[PDB]
Order: sequence, then structure tokens, then C-alpha cells
Amino acid sequence: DIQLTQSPSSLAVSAGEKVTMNCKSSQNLLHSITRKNYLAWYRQKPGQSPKLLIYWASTRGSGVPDRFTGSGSGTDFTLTISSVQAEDLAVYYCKQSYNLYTFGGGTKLEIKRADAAPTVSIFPPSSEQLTSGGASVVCFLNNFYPKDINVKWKIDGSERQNGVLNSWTDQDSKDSTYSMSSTLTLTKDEYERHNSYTCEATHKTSTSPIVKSFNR
Amino acid sequence: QVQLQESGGGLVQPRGSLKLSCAASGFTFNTDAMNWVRQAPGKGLEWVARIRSKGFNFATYYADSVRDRFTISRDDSQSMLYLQMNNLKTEDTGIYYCVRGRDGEAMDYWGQGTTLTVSSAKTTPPSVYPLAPMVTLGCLVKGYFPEPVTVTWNSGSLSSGVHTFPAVLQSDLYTLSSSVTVPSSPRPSETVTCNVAHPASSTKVDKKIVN
Amino acid sequence: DRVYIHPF
Repeated sequence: DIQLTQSPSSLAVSAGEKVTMNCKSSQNLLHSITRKNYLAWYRQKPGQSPKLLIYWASTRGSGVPDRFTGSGSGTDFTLTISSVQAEDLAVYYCKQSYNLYTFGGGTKLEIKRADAAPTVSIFPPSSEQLTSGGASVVCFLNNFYPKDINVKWKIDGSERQNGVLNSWTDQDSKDSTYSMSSTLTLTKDEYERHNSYTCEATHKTSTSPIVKSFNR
Repeated sequence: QVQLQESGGGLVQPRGSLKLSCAASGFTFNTDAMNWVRQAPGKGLEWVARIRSKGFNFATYYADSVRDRFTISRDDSQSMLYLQMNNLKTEDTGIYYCVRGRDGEAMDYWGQGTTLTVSSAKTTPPSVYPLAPMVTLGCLVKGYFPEPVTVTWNSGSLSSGVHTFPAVLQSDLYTLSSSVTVPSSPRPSETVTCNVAHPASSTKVDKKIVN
Repeated sequence: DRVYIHPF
């Protein structure tokens, strides 16, 4: 039935800029005997519940700051933000209440900022862990930007591109950055049957691969 | 603030039941209509159920997906917005936010959002490992399911400079990491423990980073 | 009666 389509799906901007989203409805949302455009806009901070921003297409929710201005009627509704504060990072959705509800795909707002260099840190496998017969080597690279980065695990000289699990974190509202942890799990055995370990990090912020290392 | 205490939900096998219990307080519950909205880990939001106030004979609307399976329900006196999930599938896995929303207005107040997992798998307590090397410190919560696990440093006290990475799954077992950047002097002089909990097995392990 | 209320 009602199918909402947003655009752009992703948008990057710097602190203090007018960002314009967009939500297009499949069927008209303007109710005849009400003259209201049942289309609301919600935002969801990373790791939080959805927060309401705008309803009736233009009416702002209680406590919602002036920065947010809803607009539109019929089917092409637009969300607009001025002076995008760092804190504005979250995903923006447009739901519909004309006939049941149909949330929009969403729009992720990423913050373009100063390029930051990764601060690599490394930890051998915990002695406790070893007790069971496994060796998880963890390498962290916090507060870097842009998000694109490369961490290669090199044992003794060989590059080990296997058994490595790694995950980044959402762009920090506080200081619009990113962090990630690469983890090369091994076995007590194989861990022992090798000596040196390094964590290589090639990032746009550097011509030279950042490298940290711990040898037994 | 108007709260919405949503007890209920967790790991459940397919075709099993479940029944969450949203208990709000802060406005006039019996007079406002309520809703249940879910979010599959990663993806967007999905409205699932709606129960209109007494004024409209507790009218109910169920999204197509959860139709003929889920049963939203309320009890004005106790401010209890219930929801009976039956014939659970693998898709139903996700966060179930409980939100109140007046007729013809907007989804005014969203609650916290309990977790719900549907799988043939079983729970497993996580392993916590101290990753000792401003100084960077780590804490590795290895192998656990279903999600989630709360990772805190010193009974949550330590807030600044903490990076809890999203637990990525490997072979039907999750592993989560953590990094707390604590200044030089703060240790090993003092005690920097790592408190993690996994409600699914009431796994409270607070392994202290040492050495 | 004739008054409209939106159920959603």
C-alpha cells in the first residue's frame, strides 16, 4: 500500500550546514476531512530508541529545537536542518499514519570532519584465555577519520588473512570519529609455534603504514 | 519523564510463544492509544501492533506480517500494554519498542525496547578476558548467545574514553570487545575492573584488569 | 458522531 521512499540514503556534511532530506509517498497523505498531511519524521541516535521530530508534515514535536523544519504536502515531504550540530548524527526516517503505518527506508547522516589518524594499540592473548587452549590477539585503532582503513595481521613476516574478526563503531557524536578492533584468534599451540606479531594499519592520514607489535 | 518499563523477551525457539509487558507511567494511560514497533537488528523500524483506548472498545490493528499470530492487549488499571507472540519465526528476531501515540497525532513517546531472539540454538555464558597492555586497556567478551551483553568499566562509573565494539557473530557465537583509555597515573595504582553481564544466563562476571 | 478522529 503506502510505500515511502527516501533520498538520499546517505549524506555527509560538516558542522554548520543546511541539510535537506526527502520522503516521497506512494499514495497521497493529505486527508480530505482533516486537511492534515499524516506524515511524521523521526530520528534515531545510534543505540537509542526512535525520537519524534515532526508530525502533521510541518508541526514540530514538543521540545524539538528550531533547527528542524518539516515541509511538504501530498507526497513529496522534505526534512530540512540548519546548523547541523555534531549531535545531529543518527538515522532519519519518515513514517506515515494515513492508513496504518509504513516507515521509510531511512537516511544516514554522516559528519565530514578533520581527518584523524588511528591510534593503534595491541594486546597479546590473555593468560586466562590461554588456560583453555586458545589465543585471541586483539588490536585496536581508535578515533580515526575517514572511516576507510586497513589492518593486516602479520605473524613473523607472513600475512595472516584468516580467522580475523573485526568491527567498527558508529561515528562518535562527541568527536565525530570511528574506532575498530581487529582480532586474530589462534590456538595456544599455533600461538606458541610462532614468535612475533604485528598490527599494520594503512590509513589516508599517513603515507607510512602505522605499525604496533608484540613479540613473546 | 514518562517512562515505559518493558519487561519480557529474550531467547525463544521457533514456533514458541512469548508475551512482552510494557508498563508505562507519566501520562493518562487509559485515555491514550498505544503501539508496538519493532526493529530487526540493523534494519529500520516496523510497526507491528496497535490497540486503541477504551473509548473505542479497545480497537486493534495488526500489521500484515504479524497478523493472526500476535495479539496486542491492555489493562488500563495496571497500565500494562501486553503483546502475545505465537508461531514465532526467525524474522521476528529483534528489538520491540513499546510506544504510546494519540489518535491522529504522532508516536509521541518510545520506550527503551526489550530484546527478543528466535532460534533453535541455546544460550551460552560469555568468556571475559583481561587485555592489559594515557594507557589503553581492553576487555574481551568471547563466545556468547543470544545477544546482548552489557560491558561496563568499574560498575559503569568510568564513562569517558570507552569504546565498546558491536559484538560480531562467528559460528553462531558472538564476541564483543572493549577499550578504556585511562590516563597513566590512574593505574596499575588503582583498580580498573571490567563488568560485563549477559541477562540470558544472568552471567555477571566482573574481571579486573591486572598486571 | 460526524466528528472525525484519525485512528492512526
